[PDB]
Amino acid sequence: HHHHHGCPSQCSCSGTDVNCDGARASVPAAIPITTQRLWLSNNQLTKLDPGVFDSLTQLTTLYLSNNQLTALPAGVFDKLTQLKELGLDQNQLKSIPDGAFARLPSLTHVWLHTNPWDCQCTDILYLSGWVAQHSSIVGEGWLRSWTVNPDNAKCSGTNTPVRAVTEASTSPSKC
Repeated sequence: HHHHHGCPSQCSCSGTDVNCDGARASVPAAIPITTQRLWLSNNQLTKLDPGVFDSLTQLTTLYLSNNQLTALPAGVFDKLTQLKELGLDQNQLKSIPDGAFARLPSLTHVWLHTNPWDCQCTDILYLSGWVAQHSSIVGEGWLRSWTVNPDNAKCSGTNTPVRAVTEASTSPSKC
């Protein structure tokens, strides 16, 4: 269509890219269901509505980096089965809900660094096992600077890698 495109206010859209980075506290409504790449980085997010992404089944890239996310809701990524890139770095996450990445078989780039992962608490063990089993996709940087480095998901206060934590060192009382 001549000089006509199909976009959330304060975001910029082109093709199936939706750039909502840096608009500032909640995920905008009416992100098109055909969206393949979604930037939600550099906003004010401290939580997500459960189900917020459930209609965006064609997503291949999702950036949530550099928010202040304190927790993710269980199942929040369950519908994003075509996701290849998932950015969660530079947030305030202490653990990942059990099973959160289980339905994401196509991941090739995952960013988890610069979060205060709480490795003494029982709830770290899903993430510890996941990183240990998917080490070749956990990294840092972008394009020319992309480098895999699974030890950059680090335990707050000791800087030990999250993937080295096993059940016998954790305690429910530290949650």
